[PDB]
Amino acid sequence: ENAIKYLGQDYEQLRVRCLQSGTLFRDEAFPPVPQSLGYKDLGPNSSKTYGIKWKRPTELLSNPQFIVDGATRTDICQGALGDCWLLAAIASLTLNDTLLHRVVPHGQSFQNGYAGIFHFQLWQFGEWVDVVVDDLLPIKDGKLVFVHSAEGNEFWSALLEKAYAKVNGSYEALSGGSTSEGFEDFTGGVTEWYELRKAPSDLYQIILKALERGSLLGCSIDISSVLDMEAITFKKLVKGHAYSVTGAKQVNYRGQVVSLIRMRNPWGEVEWTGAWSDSSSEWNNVDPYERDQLRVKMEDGEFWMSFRDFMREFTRLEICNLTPDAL
Ligand SMILES: *[C@@](O)(C(=O)NC1CC1)[C@H](C[C@@H]1CCCNC1=O)NC(=O)[C@H](CC1CCCCC1)NC(=O)c1cc2ccccc2o1
Ligand SMILES: [Ca+2]
Ligand SMILES: [Ca+2]
Repeated sequence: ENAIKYLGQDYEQLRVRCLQSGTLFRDEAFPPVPQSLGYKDLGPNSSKTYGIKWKRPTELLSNPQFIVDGATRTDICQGALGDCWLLAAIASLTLNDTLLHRVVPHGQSFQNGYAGIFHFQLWQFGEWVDVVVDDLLPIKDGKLVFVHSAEGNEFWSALLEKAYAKVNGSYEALSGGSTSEGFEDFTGGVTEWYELRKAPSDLYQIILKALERGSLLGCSIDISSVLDMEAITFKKLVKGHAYSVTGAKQVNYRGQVVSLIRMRNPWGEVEWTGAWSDSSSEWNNVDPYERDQLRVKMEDGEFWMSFRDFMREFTRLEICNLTPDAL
């Protein structure tokens, strides 16, 4: 019920100590040094680390905020790191309000009570643990190098990504991964995998129920070989790339009931251009209320597809349920 302290570090104790001492926390466990960034691609002498510096948000802007207009999936915009699986897990997590509020302790701020330390809860090896970080973040050309919010002064997702790097020993360790790991590390649940070509006839209903329960869902397109990793298709889907599944709804359309599914590219941009895409003409033949409820004309990485097209274009689905045997 109460989280174990990762590496014995006590968030409240350290915060109060720094606050009374008039100093900012510096994390001995995960210091702002090259090793923290990485070892090969992000290694000490890699050109990928050119110009990277470590700065706290308070050393960057005037009024840095932890959470702005809520901690939501639009705050998850991938940086220069191969951790799409993890960022898709975070975006999916934001749809489960209870779990989101466990992983991200709200009420942390850069104002009252600030001592340069933040904390997060992660499910690790069968137990919840509390991971602290200092708020030094990798910056290049004045901007965050890795994950960032669409809101430039919002830092909760950057700090959560840093905490996850910390438990993995470096940012580079997060490059290339499996969405199921992030889902489970944020929920304590277990993921079931679906091969779309061989799915049960009621997969759409399974997806609806799972989204309703607050389960976490993701999807992806298989790669044919190494060199079509991250290939962008003609209709602007990305292969070998973790997407969050963020919604589903049936609408009346041309005399039939059509099932739609909504998903989000953790890039926060580059979307499907086919039927039910933000600017597609299908929305012209949908009820004006349902159109207003579902359709958002915004280059934000999130878009709708018909379930038929979803089944045609994507290859895999993952569903991470918290209590799969007790619904
Ligand atoms: C994401 O698409 C991503 O982060 N994209 C932004 C960088 C542009 C990554 C890209 C991947 C990262 C490593 C370097 N080159 C790449 O193409 N894609 C993955 O991480 C991919 C996601 C999974 C999610 C669920 C099934 C589909 C694929 N996973 C891997 O590439 C991967 C996973 C894994 C597990 C163990 C060992 C290696 C390994 O690689
Ligand atoms: Ca926000
Ligand atoms: Ca969109």
